[PDB]
Amino acid sequence: ELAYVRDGVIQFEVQQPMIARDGPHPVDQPVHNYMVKRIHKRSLSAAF
Amino acid sequence: PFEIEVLLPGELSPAETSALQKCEGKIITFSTLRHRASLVDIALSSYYINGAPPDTLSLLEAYRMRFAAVITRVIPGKLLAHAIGVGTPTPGLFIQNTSPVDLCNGDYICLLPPVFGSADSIRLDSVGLEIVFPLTIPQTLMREIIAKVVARAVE
Amino acid sequence: PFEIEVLLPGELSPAETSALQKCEGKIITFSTLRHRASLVDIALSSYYINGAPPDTLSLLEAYRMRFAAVITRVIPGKLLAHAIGVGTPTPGLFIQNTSPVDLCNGDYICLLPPVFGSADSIRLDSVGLEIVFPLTIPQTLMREIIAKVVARAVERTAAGAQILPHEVLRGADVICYNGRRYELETNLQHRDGSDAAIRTLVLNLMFSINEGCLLLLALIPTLLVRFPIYETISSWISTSSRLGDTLGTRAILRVCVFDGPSTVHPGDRTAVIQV
Repeated sequence: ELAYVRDGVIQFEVQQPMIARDGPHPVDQPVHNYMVKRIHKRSLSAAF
Repeated sequence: PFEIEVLLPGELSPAETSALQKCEGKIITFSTLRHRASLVDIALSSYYINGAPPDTLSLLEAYRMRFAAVITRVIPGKLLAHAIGVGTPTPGLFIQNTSPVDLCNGDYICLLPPVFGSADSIRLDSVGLEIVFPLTIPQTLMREIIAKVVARAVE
Repeated sequence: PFEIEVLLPGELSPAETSALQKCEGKIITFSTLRHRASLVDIALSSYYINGAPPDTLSLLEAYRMRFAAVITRVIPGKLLAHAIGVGTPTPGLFIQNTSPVDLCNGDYICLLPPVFGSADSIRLDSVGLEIVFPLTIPQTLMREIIAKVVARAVERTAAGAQILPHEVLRGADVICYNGRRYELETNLQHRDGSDAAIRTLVLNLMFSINEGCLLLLALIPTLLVRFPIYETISSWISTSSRLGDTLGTRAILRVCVFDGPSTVHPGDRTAVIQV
């Protein structure tokens, strides 16, 4: 039923680590990431 | 309660650590407020205007520009200190009298560089810097002194 | 939370202890802070200096050095209060309006000695002391009040000093706030406090200004197209700094009204927040 799609969606989530050093500088904090991707549509044709 | 942390350099001599521990309720200053800081800003070297130790009138302006903080209990490794300028709740705050003049109840405190005899201060040979602590007098003493230094200035 | 108790005296006459209950949301001032205190510190007897009753300068000065506190409730044999000092989290703090000018929300509270009219206060003849309460108005009006009363006093000396009075004028000085004209001091006569408490006030203020815009005229003669000359400078600076420190403006409270009437009239009580 690919005729009725109109820009469906896909997404995924990641997170990266951190390391403590404790020097004369600010402190670290854990950070996460969120992204969303879209879809593209293309046709195909042939005659007879 | 906002407190700032002062990093003590390692390899410090026990004699200097003992002398540093005696400075318990003195006032220090900071150029930029932050939780973690070093010792080079507390040193007199950070007061340098052009390339040299600062002048009195220059210190009068450095005291206004820079933030202020009060020292609290010191551990062998760290030097905790609390800020006074910005609005923050701080219970049980005690300061050490540094002026040769006595204070009494209901007295406003000001801040001025040492204009009396050579100011006592901690000296750090291994680190190579020397920190100096500001002097605190009441308000009336502040106005009388200021009027006299400017009179001598225009003279 | 820190609270102060003012020990009520014995053998109090009923009319006296009753009128003490009428003033519940009134602020008092304590020389030194303690959980227990007598009455003499609250009375004017502890307030006068050099034996003579205090003047406005001593009033303004002592208001700074001395600490303030607010009365909360009254017991037939006990009187307590709450402090506005170190860090006391006083809950449900309410105060009474002692000034003829109304207050609104978001107005800051500052103190003044009574200058407009006679000071209304309780008087205990049985014990021999009386308790005067300071006047409170918003900050945006204070500077205008002090400037007007001194201007009113200096214009009186000028009329008396000049051989001919320069009477021609605009009418009567009137302060306005929230669309209400106060119209202080209708008559010329009845010099109640003309030179009674503000006597030494106009003296120091007129001399510094005289010394002020004269020292400039006597240092650079190019503004308009034996002698120390420095000790005068140090003296003027010391005086002008001290006088400016005394006549200061510092807010002590903020009127924060929740589910209540915004505007309050003289006599009404309202809840305030510690600034």
